[PDB]
Amino acid sequence: SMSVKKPKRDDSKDLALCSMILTEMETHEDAWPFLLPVNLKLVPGYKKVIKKPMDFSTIREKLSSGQYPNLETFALDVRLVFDNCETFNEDDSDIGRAGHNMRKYFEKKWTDTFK
Repeated sequence: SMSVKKPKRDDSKDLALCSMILTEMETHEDAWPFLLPVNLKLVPGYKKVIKKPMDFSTIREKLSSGQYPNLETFALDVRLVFDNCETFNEDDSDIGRAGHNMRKYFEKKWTDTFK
């Protein structure tokens, strides 16, 4: 509250550390469905159904241009990528499996780096 603060957690390295994680996700072999924005002219249903499209290249551009105010807003956009994937893709498909694998990979790196 006013003039009552918990001790200052060091956040000076968060930007660098989120960038490293994002690099690791970009280079994973199962990243291919997520590297670029879904082409809304060429994929029927996507535009109407997925209210907030997100992909790794869009996260990279936001990160590089100071559009994440803190590490939680970064994790929210990564998780949105995988939540979108589950909304549009069956679990038993290559893309559906890719999303599960990438979410797992991310959540471990997130915990190991920050928690």
